[PDB]
Amino acid sequence: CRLLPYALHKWSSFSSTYLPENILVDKPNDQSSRWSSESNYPPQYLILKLERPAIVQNITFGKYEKTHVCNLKKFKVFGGMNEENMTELLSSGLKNDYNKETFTLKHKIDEQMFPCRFIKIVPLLSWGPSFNFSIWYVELSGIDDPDIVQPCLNWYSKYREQEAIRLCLKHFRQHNYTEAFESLQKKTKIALEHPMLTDIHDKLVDFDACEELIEKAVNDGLFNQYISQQPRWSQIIPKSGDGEDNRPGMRGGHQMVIDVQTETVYLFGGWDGTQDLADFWAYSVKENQWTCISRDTEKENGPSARSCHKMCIDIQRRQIYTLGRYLDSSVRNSKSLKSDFYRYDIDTNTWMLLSEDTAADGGPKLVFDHQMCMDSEKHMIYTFGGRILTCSEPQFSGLFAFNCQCQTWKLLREDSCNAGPEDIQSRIGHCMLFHSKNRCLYVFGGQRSKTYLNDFFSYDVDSDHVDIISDVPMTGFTQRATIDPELNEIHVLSGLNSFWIYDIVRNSWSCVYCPRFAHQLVYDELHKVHYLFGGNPGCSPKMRLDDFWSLKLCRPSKDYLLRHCKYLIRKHRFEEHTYAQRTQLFDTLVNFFPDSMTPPKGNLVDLI
Amino acid sequence: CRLLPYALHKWSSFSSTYLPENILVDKPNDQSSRWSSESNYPPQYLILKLERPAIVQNITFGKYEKTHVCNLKKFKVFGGMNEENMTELLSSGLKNDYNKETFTLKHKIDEQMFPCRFIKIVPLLSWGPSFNFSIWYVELSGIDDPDIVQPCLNWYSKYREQEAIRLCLKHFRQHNYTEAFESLQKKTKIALEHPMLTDIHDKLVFDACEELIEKAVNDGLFNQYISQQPRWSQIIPKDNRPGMRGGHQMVIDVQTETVYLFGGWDGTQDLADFWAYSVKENQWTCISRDTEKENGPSARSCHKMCIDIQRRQIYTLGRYLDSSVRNSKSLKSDFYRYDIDTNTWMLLSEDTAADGGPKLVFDHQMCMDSEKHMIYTFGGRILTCNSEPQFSGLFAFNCQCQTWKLLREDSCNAGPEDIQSRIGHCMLFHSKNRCLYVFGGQRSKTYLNDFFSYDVDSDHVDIISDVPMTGFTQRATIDPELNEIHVLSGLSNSFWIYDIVRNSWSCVYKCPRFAHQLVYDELHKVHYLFGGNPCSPKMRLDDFWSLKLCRPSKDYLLRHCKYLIRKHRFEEKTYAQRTQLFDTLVNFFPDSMTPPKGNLVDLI
Repeated sequence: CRLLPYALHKWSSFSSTYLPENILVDKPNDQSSRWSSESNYPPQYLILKLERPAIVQNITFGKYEKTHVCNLKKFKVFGGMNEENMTELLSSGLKNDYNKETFTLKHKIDEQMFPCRFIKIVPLLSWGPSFNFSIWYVELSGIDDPDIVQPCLNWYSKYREQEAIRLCLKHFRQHNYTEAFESLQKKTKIALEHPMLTDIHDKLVDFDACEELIEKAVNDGLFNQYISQQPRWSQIIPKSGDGEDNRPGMRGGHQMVIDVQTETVYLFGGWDGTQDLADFWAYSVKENQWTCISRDTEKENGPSARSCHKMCIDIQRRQIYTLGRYLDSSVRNSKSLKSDFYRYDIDTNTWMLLSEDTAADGGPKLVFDHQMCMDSEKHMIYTFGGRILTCSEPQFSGLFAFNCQCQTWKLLREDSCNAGPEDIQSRIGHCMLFHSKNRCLYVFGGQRSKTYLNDFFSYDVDSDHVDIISDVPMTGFTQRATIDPELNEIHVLSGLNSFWIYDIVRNSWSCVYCPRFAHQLVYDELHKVHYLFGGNPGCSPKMRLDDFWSLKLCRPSKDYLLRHCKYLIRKHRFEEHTYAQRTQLFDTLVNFFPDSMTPPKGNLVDLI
Repeated sequence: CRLLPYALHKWSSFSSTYLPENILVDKPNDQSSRWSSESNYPPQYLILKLERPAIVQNITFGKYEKTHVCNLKKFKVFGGMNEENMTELLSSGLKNDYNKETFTLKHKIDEQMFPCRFIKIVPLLSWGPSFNFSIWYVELSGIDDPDIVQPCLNWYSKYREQEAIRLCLKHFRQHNYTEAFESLQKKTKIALEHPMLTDIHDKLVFDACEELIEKAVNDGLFNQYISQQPRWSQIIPKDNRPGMRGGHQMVIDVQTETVYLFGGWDGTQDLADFWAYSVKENQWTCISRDTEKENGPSARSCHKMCIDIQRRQIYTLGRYLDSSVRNSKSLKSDFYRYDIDTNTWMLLSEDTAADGGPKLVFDHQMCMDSEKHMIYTFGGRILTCNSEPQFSGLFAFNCQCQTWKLLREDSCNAGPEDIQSRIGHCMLFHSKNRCLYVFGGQRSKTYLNDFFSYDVDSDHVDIISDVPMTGFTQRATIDPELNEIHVLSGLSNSFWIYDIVRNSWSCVYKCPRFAHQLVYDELHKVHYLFGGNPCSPKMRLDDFWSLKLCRPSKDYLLRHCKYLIRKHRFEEKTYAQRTQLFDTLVNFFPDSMTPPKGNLVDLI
């Protein structure tokens, strides 16, 4: 990080006694030792040239002894080996104080360092809006050693040459001027694309056999990304005083999870606005019939009436684990605050008290509005967040973990708000989902003491490492989330109903779309169906609703894409310069594959 | 200055291994080398104790090697030699950046230096509201040499003792416990009241006593009290009346007690009518229907002009011309002079630009100084025949030598003695200070909220500011007698006053119009508002008002004091009533001359 000497290459404009060269001297005790633009307008750039090309990492700015209006409230910096090929590096803003601020300029693209020779500083807005821009002293720091600058420049030149070679090869294939060009590209053995596309190209040179290759693409889910680049609402009517007796009653804040393997859903607990509910009901996806497992599980040695609790299920063990009970000061007491934890078997239909109090066994205390997720592999029930109920400063439980194979509790992380190297901040009202495919416990949302937290991070269950993703979609009063391991996505529905989705690999949120509050949402990835039940409508203060809504994803299934490709192939097969026309279908099909392995998306004719 | 050694004294709370002692050592490479509050609640602070008492000037805050959420988005600093009582010194917020910062703590009362021994840092908000506060490294800089700190302590202790003795003497004289209490003052050689106040109190302790305070009141020492202490009156003329017009100009002669109006745009066409309305006669007398017929200017609007009381002469310069009629020959910077005494016009200069004066400008400002007979013109966007707009800078024309001189050219680089040209601003000449106060204005659609002053003799510019904001059609005028700048704004009616002595903006009286003309009077205190259109383009408002300020006056205050004295004398026909009356009257005197406020019993 040695200092990089520089010389004033060019100046858009300057004022009297404020020549640009004055930026070469760090004299804070002199107001005349600064550059000053002729006028405050967009074209006020300043191009500095380095003695030799270097990787500029940080730029240090100096200010007057006191606050000055002409200080750059907003500015931008560009770097380029040539005066024309300028790429932005920083768009921050200087302080109005006299502190010598140093900023870090973008000097790495795709985790590859890139050098620069010309640095263009373009002020955007002075602190004094009507005043001219001014720079007092700029110091450039970076790696000026040729042994470190030449290799990266050579690497970038080779990358550009490879890109040009790929573009020319694709152009030749499109025009099919001559196959010898391939041999010309084979001399370097650096232009060949992925063999997956090579098989299709060879098939082009067979017409009907390519479907087999497409099947492989379906097997590996290559088109999934394309599917991610691409809803249906349905209010289910229960199958036939049976208007409400055949279906669960109106409730809010209940719990429910969907059994993907059994294609069934379960509904327990809830609040109807008048009295807490303890009924347990089941629903089938194969029909609209609703069945009541038990109108009151309390008499069945099961959980009593409760609201704002949590419950998860394990498909492999076909188990249901429930924890949490929201209460009130009038109800809270020594024995009413015990962190009861219950386990239930669907095959045997037996309710038993797994633990009278988790806190006694070292587990989490009685927490309401917490989050729970059971690992599909190790059957570990991780519980996170939720204000601890007590009869003072609010307390939030940390990230615990339960052992289904050993019936033991442990504390993975505490409620540490100091933002340590590996620290997790407990919160309430958040959405936490265990991505089994990636094996990461993602979590977002929540309200730390009604602060409306928006931080998003992922924690590894096995590596015991927490990775911060964002110190994010729109925030609502109540939000529910569901996981899509097969598509590696998270679908979030906000309450009083915005719907947002994003891809784990891409890490880019987006919005893709019945007012319900404190409702319940479950999701089936194999069927690609979200079920939204219950909630609170939001004239009187107290209401209740019993909604039966289902949402089907708008994305096309892999089978649908395969059928479309087969139909496209058959369209040309029925009809059967000809090779060029036939290549259109192959080019269209190649678009379905991910861009990572696909050839360049640009054409030389378009570029020219 | 130099680094001031210090050690941890107290901490409200600390989380885990992040002990407060880590604040001592700077180490951005280590995250643990920091302090972190147990939680984010109002009672979260830290206290640092210096090795010995010292005058801390600046505090240096360290940072982590990378941006951190726990960084103090907002915080406060207090200083005090006893942790029991502390006084705030800084209130700012660290930026979420890895670069070390330093701030200047408020450690000065007037020109004095206040030393401290205990420094309390209380974080308020973190960049992540959920996350708790955390401080990485703090370094205290200042003067710790005893040769400087000790005299400051001696002075501050002496001042505290002086205040205490003044208060006790005030209590004694209020209660008249003893007549020898003045000996205590003799110990300090300082009296709780000024010599005039002491003499008045001795005399009063009423026919002749009244004159003693009357002389002081006539001395003008009560101006501050009067300032420390609304009367719209639409006046109609006694055929002989003006017409609807916007952008006109008008001036007031207090000695002649009249208002001269000229110019204006009535929507259909420009105007050249010159009228002279006499307040005493309430007659809107007509001077001319076309000044050009009398060797005057043409019919144009959006111009400026000043009035010379000692000469009864009007100088007019600058006019607004449409872009279509904008021609090089037609855009000459005209400059005319009118002799109201003889009612004869004269052309000072057909084109002041050639003579060295400002080019043709509109929406500029002008003022006059009869002491030197110097006319100063500032602001105004220069008109050019059909680029970046150019604004004329400060100028100065010799009313006697007939010569144009430039004082400060348009300089937007914010130099030590640079004045930024602007349009729509308010520039006023303070004769008592022989200076020009400039506030408000707009520059290339960017509203200017900077207030400054420029001495016409010392040629020195003093910036007074970097709360009327974005106030279009703001017309202001100065009152040297009251030393107050009164401003009235309008839509693109809010009214404001500015006290120069205390440098304070006060809100008073919080018809709708714009581009109106206002004239202020300092002798009769009668201010007239005319013109200003407010919807249709041809709509205009030409109602004539007699705006006035509803507040006491020096004569009114003197009359009230005399009435109170007469009432007290009549009541006279325990003598604490006279003391109470004297104390009540003392409130009229300024704070500096007045004795300490309050009473000892109020604190005991």
